Amino acid sequence: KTTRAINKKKKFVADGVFNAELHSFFSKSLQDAGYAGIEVRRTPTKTEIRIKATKPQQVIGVEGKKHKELTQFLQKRFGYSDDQIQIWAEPIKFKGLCASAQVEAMNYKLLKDVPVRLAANYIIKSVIQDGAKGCEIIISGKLK
Amino acid sequence: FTFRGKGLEELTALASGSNSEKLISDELAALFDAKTRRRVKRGISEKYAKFVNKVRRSKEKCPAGEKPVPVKTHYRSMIVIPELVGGIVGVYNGKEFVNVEVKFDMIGKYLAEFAMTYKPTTHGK
Amino acid sequence: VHVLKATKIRIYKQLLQDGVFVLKKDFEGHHEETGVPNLHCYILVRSLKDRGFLEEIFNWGFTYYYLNKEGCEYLKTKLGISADNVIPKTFKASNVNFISKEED
Amino acid sequence: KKKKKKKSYTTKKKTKHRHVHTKLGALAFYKLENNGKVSLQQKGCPKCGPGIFMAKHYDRHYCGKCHLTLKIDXXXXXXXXXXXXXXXXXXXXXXXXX
Amino acid sequence: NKLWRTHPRNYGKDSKECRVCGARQGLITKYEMMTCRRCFREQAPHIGFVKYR
Amino acid sequence: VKKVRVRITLTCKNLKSVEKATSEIVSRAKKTEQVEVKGPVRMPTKTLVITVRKSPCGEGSKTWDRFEMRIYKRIIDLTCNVPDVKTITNFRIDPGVEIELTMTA
Amino acid sequence: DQNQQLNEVLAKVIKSSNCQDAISKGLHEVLRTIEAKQALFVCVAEDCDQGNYVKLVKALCAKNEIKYVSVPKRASLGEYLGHFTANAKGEIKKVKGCSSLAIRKYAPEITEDEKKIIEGALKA
RNA sequence: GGGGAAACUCACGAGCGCAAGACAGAGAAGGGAUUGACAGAUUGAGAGCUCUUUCUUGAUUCUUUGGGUGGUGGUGCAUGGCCG
Ligand SMILES: [Mg+2]
Ligand SMILES: [Mg+2]
Ligand SMILES: [Mg+2]
Ligand SMILES: [Mg+2]
Ligand SMILES: [Mg+2]
Ligand SMILES: [Zn+2]
Ligand SMILES: [Zn+2]
Repeated sequence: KTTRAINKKKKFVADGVFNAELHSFFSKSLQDAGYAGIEVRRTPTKTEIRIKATKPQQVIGVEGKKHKELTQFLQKRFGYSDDQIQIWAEPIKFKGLCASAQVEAMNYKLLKDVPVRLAANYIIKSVIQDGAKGCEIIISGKLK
Repeated sequence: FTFRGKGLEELTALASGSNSEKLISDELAALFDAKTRRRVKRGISEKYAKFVNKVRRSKEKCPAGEKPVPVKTHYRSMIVIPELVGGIVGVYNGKEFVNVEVKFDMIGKYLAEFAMTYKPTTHGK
Repeated sequence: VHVLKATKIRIYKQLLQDGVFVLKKDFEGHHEETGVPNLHCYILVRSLKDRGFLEEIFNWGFTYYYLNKEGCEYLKTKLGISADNVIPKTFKASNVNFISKEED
Repeated sequence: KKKKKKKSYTTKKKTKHRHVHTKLGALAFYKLENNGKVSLQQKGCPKCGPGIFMAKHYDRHYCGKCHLTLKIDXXXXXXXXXXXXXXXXXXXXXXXXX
Repeated sequence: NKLWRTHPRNYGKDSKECRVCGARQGLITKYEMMTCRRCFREQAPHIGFVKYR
Repeated sequence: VKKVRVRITLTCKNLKSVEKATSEIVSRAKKTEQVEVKGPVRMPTKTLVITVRKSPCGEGSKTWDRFEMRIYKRIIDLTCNVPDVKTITNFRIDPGVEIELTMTA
Repeated sequence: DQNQQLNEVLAKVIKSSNCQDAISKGLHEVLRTIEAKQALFVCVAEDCDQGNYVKLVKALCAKNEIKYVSVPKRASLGEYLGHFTANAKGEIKKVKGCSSLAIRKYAPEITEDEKKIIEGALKA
């Protein structure tokens, strides 16, 4: 009998907010490999986070750095070293079909001084190539 | 030929009665409006008690040369107690301290009711 | 604000063991896992990040720090003859690499 | 577009200083008697006194730790006029240096 | 020596915060999720709030 | 025959997924011999409404966002033994789908 | 030689108990500890140019049942603890000469054979 | 401007205290860097806040010369994001 009973309303809203918490947590730290989303299956036994990325290799980390950093980091807010809160990194099959990823690719190119048009072309071509059915890019700012 | 509300003395005996414990003996209670009774019967502060004594010394030590030592306070929330009559307390409003001579009539009323908190409006344009 | 010596010790340790420390943007409360005055945890963790032994991340209501390589060197230097056989969790094991391939 | 800020400080409020705690050289609270035995100088707090000396005010006994305050009645009038006399030796010598 | 956080931040505008932005103004949406309008609108799809009004 | 009346509760944020569990839980339970199932009952769909003034700064006309989160609760009853249930719960049910169980005799 | 193992084990312990809170630093600190009978061991810098210093010290040590050893210069003490005028690099220059050290407790990572070396130089 | 302000919020006004001035160069420091504090005296206030007073405490630091944090402070005509 899990501690306190909660309005399926109240507990569900809590569920969503927690998920949106994880999203800011991951995206903000996993700002290297194509981050995408999170299939979270919560059990009063084991909270299972499944991070989907373009470069899963980056999530696991070096020696197993990030993997533990994140798993532990979660343990710090809602801990349970009982391997309860365990993380898994999924591979994003078609890189070029994930926008969350392409933006990062574009974010990288722009900070490496690759001109705008040339830039966008590469991502857009690469996106259509991967099977996109239509692609568009917007870049508002103090353009030169 | 003028007199005072309920007898300034009966109250000094009413307030400092057999059990002159809490600043406002349950006696004075029967006298105040619901709002005031509410507060005291609820949870009045102790600071309001050391402020009390500060007026005390001001009322006696001063010679009949009617020159009271102004007592300064921010406790605008204090409700004048019987023994608080006669002393001139300086009450803060927003800018400075206000000196007010406590008359018998201003009892049961909030000490703040005299420290004007804003200068109403004059006009022209 | 003084930071007790034992406070300092207790802290640097709770870190070196895990290699990770976490703190909320609150200043009155007490750090969750350690029960330490947060103000103390702030004073202590910042000198680290500042010199360069700590990495920081912030989301919603919390600051996340992961220890740095050059950091274990620092802590062990401060903890004394006790910190030498210490392997922050985040630093060694690699048991079974598991980058899951979607459902069957 | 909002009002500007500024800062005009009264010459009156001036400023105010903060305390400056002070140790005076080292502190030899003990005496050597018969160079075989050692002696005590101040008083020692009863509670936490296995090494803590109480501060002797001009009439009150204070403990840097337990804050315990003590004073003898008969010794108050005796020490009050003795401390006030030593307060004048200090009050006159302090006005001489300025 | 400090003595702040004295005043009773016990009920009302000051005893509330937005899990995220942290503000206290924006309708701190009490319905279980402490969030201001602006912030919620951002998280809506992640918390799980469709539109189709 | 140690019969235990089992209560299967399923609450979910979206209909797509909760209907699969329901549909298949029964599909699977009917097919067992030690099984007696009370039809999958659909409780009233609870809707959490959040109306929000769009723009962050209060300028421009009145714009309101009507956000909704629907929660479907389905309830299924079972006549079985304790092993029978764990036998039928062996699905591959989507995320965010809470399943609670009550056992009585 | 100045019994390398005596001075060496000393600094390894003065720094061992200092890495833990259980160490006493100062004249006021030690005199205070000595009395409480909270010092399982007290040291004294001999080349101390202060009146009655070393004296009043050894004085209390016995008067409260304390084991005690003296080290040549006060300077060598500064190091055992960690009191020099360091530098964000490690490059030191000059060091501070104590005169009063007192160990409240021995860190639990000290050897039985090293513990005996220490009691191998106790005095007044 | 989710703007229904008793405080709070709060930016505004009067008055008061905390530093959470890290990190570096140099000077200081266990023969003390520095916190705390009865008691009167001051305050709006049992704010050591301040003065008189003297005892605790342990280098968590002082000092300057740099240099940060934080800021509902300024430019929406420098800008993202969002919205009309
Ligand atoms: Mg734009
Ligand atoms: Mg208005
Ligand atoms: Mg204010
Ligand atoms: Mg800034
Ligand atoms: Mg800001
Ligand atoms: Zn004491
Ligand atoms: Zn927000």
